[PDB]
Amino acid sequence: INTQVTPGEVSIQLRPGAEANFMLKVHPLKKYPVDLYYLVDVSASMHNNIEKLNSVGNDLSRKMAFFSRDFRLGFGSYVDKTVSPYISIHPERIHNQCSDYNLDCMPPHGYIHVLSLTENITEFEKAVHRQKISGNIDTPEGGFDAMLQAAVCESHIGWRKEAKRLLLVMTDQTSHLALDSKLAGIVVPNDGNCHLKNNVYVKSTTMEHPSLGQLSEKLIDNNINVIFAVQGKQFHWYKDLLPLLPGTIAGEIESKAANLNNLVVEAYQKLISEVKVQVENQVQGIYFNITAICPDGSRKPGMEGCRNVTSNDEVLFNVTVTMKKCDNYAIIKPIGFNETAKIHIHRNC
Amino acid sequence: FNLDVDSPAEYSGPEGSYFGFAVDFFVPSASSRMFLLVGAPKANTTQPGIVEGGQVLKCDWSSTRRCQPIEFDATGNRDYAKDDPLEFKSHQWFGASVRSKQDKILACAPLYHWRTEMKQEREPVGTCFLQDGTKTVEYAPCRSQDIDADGQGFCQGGFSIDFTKADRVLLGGPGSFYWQGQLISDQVAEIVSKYDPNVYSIKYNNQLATRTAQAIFDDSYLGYSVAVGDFNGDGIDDFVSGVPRAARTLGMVYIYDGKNMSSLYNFTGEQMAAYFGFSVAATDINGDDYADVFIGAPLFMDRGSDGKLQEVGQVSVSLQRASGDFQTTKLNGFEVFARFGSAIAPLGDLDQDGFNDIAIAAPYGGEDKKGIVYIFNGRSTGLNAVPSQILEGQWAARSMPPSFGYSMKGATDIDKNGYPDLIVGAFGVDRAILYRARPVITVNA
Amino acid sequence: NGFTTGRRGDLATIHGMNRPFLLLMATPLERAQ
Ligand SMILES: *[C@@H]1O[C@H](CO)[C@@H](O[C@@H]2O[C@H](CO)[C@@H](O[C@@H]3O[C@H](CO[C@H]4O[C@H](CO)[C@@H](O)[C@H](O)[C@@H]4O)[C@@H](O)[C@H](O[C@H]4O[C@H](CO)[C@@H](O)[C@H](O)[C@@H]4O[C@H]4O[C@H](CO)[C@@H](O)[C@H](O)[C@@H]4O)[C@@H]3O)[C@H](O)[C@H]2NC(C)=O)[C@H](O)[C@H]1NC(C)=O
Ligand SMILES: *[C@@H]1O[C@H](CO)[C@@H](O[C@@H]2O[C@H](CO)[C@@H](O)[C@H](O)[C@H]2NC(C)=O)[C@H](O)[C@H]1NC(C)=O
Ligand SMILES: *[C@@H]1O[C@H](CO)[C@@H](O[C@@H]2O[C@H](CO)[C@@H](O)[C@H](O)[C@H]2NC(C)=O)[C@H](O)[C@H]1NC(C)=O
Ligand SMILES: *[C@@H]1O[C@H](CO)[C@@H](O[C@@H]2O[C@H](CO)[C@@H](O)[C@H](O)[C@H]2NC(C)=O)[C@H](O)[C@H]1NC(C)=O
Ligand SMILES: *[C@@H]1O[C@H](CO)[C@@H](O[C@@H]2O[C@H](CO)[C@@H](O)[C@H](O)[C@H]2NC(C)=O)[C@H](O)[C@H]1NC(C)=O
Ligand SMILES: *[C@@H]1O[C@H](CO)[C@@H](O)[C@H](O)[C@H]1NC(C)=O
Ligand SMILES: *[C@@H]1O[C@H](CO)[C@@H](O)[C@H](O)[C@H]1NC(C)=O
Ligand SMILES: *[C@@H]1O[C@H](CO)[C@@H](O)[C@H](O)[C@H]1NC(C)=O
Ligand SMILES: [Ca+2]
Ligand SMILES: [Ca+2]
Ligand SMILES: [Ca+2]
Ligand SMILES: [Ca+2]
Ligand SMILES: [Ca+2]
Ligand SMILES: [Mg+2]
Repeated sequence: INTQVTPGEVSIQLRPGAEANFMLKVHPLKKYPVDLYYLVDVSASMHNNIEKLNSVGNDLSRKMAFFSRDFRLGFGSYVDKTVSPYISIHPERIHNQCSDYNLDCMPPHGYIHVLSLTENITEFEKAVHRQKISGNIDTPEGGFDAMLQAAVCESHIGWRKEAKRLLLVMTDQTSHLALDSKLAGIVVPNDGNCHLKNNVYVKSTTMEHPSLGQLSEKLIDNNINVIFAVQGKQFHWYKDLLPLLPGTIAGEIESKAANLNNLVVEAYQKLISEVKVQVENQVQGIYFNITAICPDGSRKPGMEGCRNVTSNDEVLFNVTVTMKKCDNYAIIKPIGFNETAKIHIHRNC
Repeated sequence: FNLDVDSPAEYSGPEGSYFGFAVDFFVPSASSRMFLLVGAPKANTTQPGIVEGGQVLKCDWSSTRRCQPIEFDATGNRDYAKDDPLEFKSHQWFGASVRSKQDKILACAPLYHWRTEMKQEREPVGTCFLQDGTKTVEYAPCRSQDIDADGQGFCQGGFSIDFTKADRVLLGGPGSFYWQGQLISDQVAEIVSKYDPNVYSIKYNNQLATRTAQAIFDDSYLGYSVAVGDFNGDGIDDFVSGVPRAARTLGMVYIYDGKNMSSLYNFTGEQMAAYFGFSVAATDINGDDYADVFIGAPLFMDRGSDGKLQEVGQVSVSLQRASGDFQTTKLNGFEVFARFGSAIAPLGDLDQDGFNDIAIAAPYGGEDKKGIVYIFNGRSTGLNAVPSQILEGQWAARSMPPSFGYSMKGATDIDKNGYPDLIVGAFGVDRAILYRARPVITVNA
Repeated sequence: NGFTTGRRGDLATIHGMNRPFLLLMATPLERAQ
C-alpha cells in the first residue's frame, strides 16, 4: 500500500537480551502536490512588507509548475495576545493602537484565519490585497501560538494528506516564549488543542504560549514543513533554533524583498532533497538503534539521516531493535513525509 | 526524608481565587504565636466599586484553620478630578507576592493600572502595602513623575520581592525601560516615615536602584525573580535577580552588591529559550558558611539517548568559594513537560545534620500532572543529587491544572519540635498545604 | 507628529510617518520650453 516508505509494517518477536534488525527503505517520489500556507505577521513593524505580497501570486505558481503536480495557497495573520502589557488598554487605543499617529490600523488579534487553501490564485491575490496592519507595544510578537494554531486546526485551514504540507511564517522579529505570559496574569499552560471558532483564535487571551518542545511535537505530528522567512537581524535568532526544531528551514529576506519567490522555491528544493527519521517509542526496555545508509555510503547516526537525496535514488535505514527488559509498538517516520512505518513489535517475557 | 505526608495540615480559600499563589510564615516574636500567610490574587474583596482586588489571608495553625484576610487596604479608587479616577484597583492581582520578616508583612500588586497625572492613561506600575505592626503603609516606587513604556510606566513593580537581613526591601520590576527590567532596594526605616496619603511620587533618601541601559537589552525581564545572600564577604546581603531572556533568550542571572548596587558576578545559560533565571534561591547548602546560588530553567530541552530532545528542565547549583569562584553543577528533571526547576526554596536543616537543605518543585509533573516536589539534602561536598523524598499533590484538576508546587516556603518550625517545616500552594484548586518535619533518631546498633 | 518621545518596540517604524514634510510642485525637466 505504501509507496514512499517501505516497508510500511513489520511484526517482530524478541526475547530479553537479544537484538533483531531489518531494512527500511525510503524512496522519495518524483513530483509532490504542494500546499503552501502564508502565516503572515501583520504587526506594525511588518507594514512595509505586506504590500510585497501582491507579487507572490502568479510568479511563484509559475516558478513551482515543474516541482509540483498542482499548487495551493492560503493566508492568515497574527499580531499578539490582546491583553496588557502587550497592547494598550486605553479605550481609544485598545481597538486601534496606531491612533496616536492617525493610522487606519486594524484591531489587534491573536490570530485570524483568512483564506483556506485554494488553487485559485486570483482568490489569493484578492484576499491579500484587502489586508490591513495592526499594532501593539512589545518588541517581540506572538508568532509561535499562531503557528501551533495553524498546525493543529486541520479542516479549517484545509490541509491535504496527499500533499507536501508547507507553512511559511513571515516575520521580522523574535517571538514570544511560553512563560512570558506571566506578566499578563496568564499562568495556564497551553493544552495543544486548537480553538478556532469563527476563524478567530478565541483562547489567545486565557492560556499561555506554547514552548519549543510542544510546538515541535505538534508540528511533526501533523507533517508540517515550516519555512521561516525572517527579514531583519532576527534571522540569526530564528536560525540558531533550527537544531531544537527538527525539519524546519530559515531563509533571509533582504531589504528589497524581491527575493521572496526565490526564497520559497530554494527552501522547497532543499527541503525535498533531504531524508531523516525519528522514532516515537513508548515501550519499556526496548531501545532502537538506527544508522542511515546514504547513497554515498556514509554511516550517519540516522537521527539527521542522509541529505542531498533526489529521485531515482533510494535511501535505506539500517535499524537494530534491542530487548533489554520486560514489562505496544513504535512507529518510525521520516520527518516531513506523509507515510509512516508501523513496527508492530511483539514482546514475550 | 522526614517530612510527614501522613498528616498534612490542609487549607482552602474561595473557589477560583488563586488561593495559594504565594505563601509564607508569620512569626511575630512579640505575640509568640505562629501564623501562615497566603495570597489570593483573584479573590473578591469588600472594596466598593472594585471587582477581584486580591486578598492576603492570614491562616492560623494552632488547631484553628480560620483564614482572616489582612485588611491591608479597604478603600476604592482615589480620584484626580470629578469622574476622573486616579487608579484602577480592579483585577490588580494583589497578594501575588507575600514576604514576612519577624514583624512586617509586604504584599504587592503587579497589575495595578493607574491614570498617570499628566494624561489619561492606564499604566501597570504596581504597588505594595507594607504593614508594620499597627501602622500600614503603601510602597510604589515605580509610579513616578517620569513614566511611560520608555520609562518605568510598565514597571509592574512587585512582581518579585524579598527582605534583606538589614531591614531593606528588594523590589523587582520586570517591565521598565521597555522590559529591560529593574531592581529597587529601600529600607523599611524610611518607607514608614515617608508616607503622605495625599502624595503619589515619594522620594526616598536612601534608595538604591538600577538604571537604564542600551536598547539591545529590551525584553530582558530583569527582576523576574529576586533573592538575597552575602556574596562578597562584607556581611550585607547582596541582591540576586534572574533575567530569563538576556543574550538572545539564553537567560542570565545578575548579582549586585548590596551596599551600592554595583555589579559583582554574572551567570549565563547554555540553551536558547530555556528560561535560565526563572527562579533564584541563595542558600548555604554545603555548610561551609558561604552562600550558594541556585538557578532554575524550567523549559530546558535535553537530548535523549536516541537523539530526540526532551523538555525536562534543569537546576544549576553553584557553590561559592572563598576566592570569588563558583563550582557549578547541573541537575536535570525527571518527567518531560513537567517544568522541573519552577520553584526552589531553602528548607533550613530539615534533618539537623549540619548542612542546610533545599527542595525543588515540578508543578506539572507526577501522575495525572497533579504535581511533585523533590527534597534534596546537603553534604560536605555540596548538594546530594538524588532526592531523598518525593512529595506529591493529592488534588485533581477542576478546570485548570492544580499546579501543586508553584509556590512553597520553609525554614521555620511551627510545631516548635526543633525542625523546620514546609508549606506548599496548589493554587489551581485554591488550596495550600502544610507539612511537618518529624524528629530524627540515630540508632547505633 | 514625529516629535513625541522616542518610541522603541513595535511602534518604532510607525512613528516616522506623517512626519512634517515638503510638497514640491515644479515643472518636469522634459517640458521646459
Ligand atoms: C554582567 O552583565 C551585565 C549585562 O551584560 C553587564 O552590564 C553591562 O555593562 C556594560 C559596561 O558597563 C554596559 O555597557 C555600557 O558601558 C559603557 C562604559 O563606558 C566605557 O566603556 C565602553 C566600552 O567600549 C567605552 O566604549 C566607553 O567609551 C567607556 O570607555 C557606558 O558608558 C554605557 O552607558 C551608555 O548608556 C547610557 C544610557 O543610555 C548613556 O547615557 C551613556 O552615555 C552610554 O551611551 C553610549 O552608548 C549609546 C548607545 O546608543 C550611545 O548613543 C552614546 O553616545 C554612548 O556611546 C553602558 O553602560 C551595559 O549597558 C550593561 N548592561 C546592563 C544590562 O546593565 C555587567 O557589566 C556584567 N558584570 C560582570 C561582573 O560581568
Ligand atoms: C477565482 O477567484 C476570482 C476572484 O478572486 C473569481 O473571479 C470572480 O468571478 C466572479 C464571477 O463568478 C465575478 O463576479 C468577479 O468579479 C470575479 N473577480 C475578479 C477579481 O475577477 C474567479 O471566478 C475564480 N475562479 C473560478 C474558476 O471560479
Ligand atoms: C501520501 O502521498 C501520496 C502521494 O502524494 C499519496 O498517494 C496518492 O493516494 C491517492 C489516494 O489516497 C491516490 O489517488 C493517488 O493516485 C496517490 N498518488 C501517488 C503518486 O501514489 C498517499 O495516499 C499519501 N498517503 C497518505 C497517508 O495520505
Ligand atoms: C545493517 O546492520 C546489521 C546489524 O543490525 C549489520 O549486520 C552486521 O554486519 C557485520 C558485518 O559483517 C557483522 O560482523 C555483524 O555480525 C552483523 N550483525 C550485527 C548484529 O552486527 C549489517 O551489516 C548492516 N548493513 C549495512 C549495509 O550496513
Ligand atoms: C467576584 O465577584 C464578581 C461579581 O461581583 C464575579 O464576576 C462574575 O464574572 C463572570 C465572568 O467574568 C460573570 O459571568 C458573572 O456574571 C460575574 N458575577 C456577577 C455577580 O455579575 C467574579 O467571578 C468573582 N470572582 C471570583 C474569583 O469568584
Ligand atoms: C548502536 O550501534 C552503534 C554502532 O552501530 C553502537 O556503537 C552503539 O552502542 C549502539 N547503541 C545501542 C543502544 O544499541
Ligand atoms: C549532491 O548530489 C549531486 C548530484 O548527485 C552532486 O553533484 C553533489 O556533489 C552532491 N553534493 C555533495 C556535497 O556531495
Ligand atoms: C561598591 O562597594 C564595594 C564595596 O567594597 C566597592 O568595592 C565598589 O567599588 C563600590 N562601587 C561603587 C560604584 O562605588
Ligand atoms: Ca508583540
Ligand atoms: Ca555583600
Ligand atoms: Ca557554600
Ligand atoms: Ca540536612
Ligand atoms: Ca516541625
Ligand atoms: Mg513587529
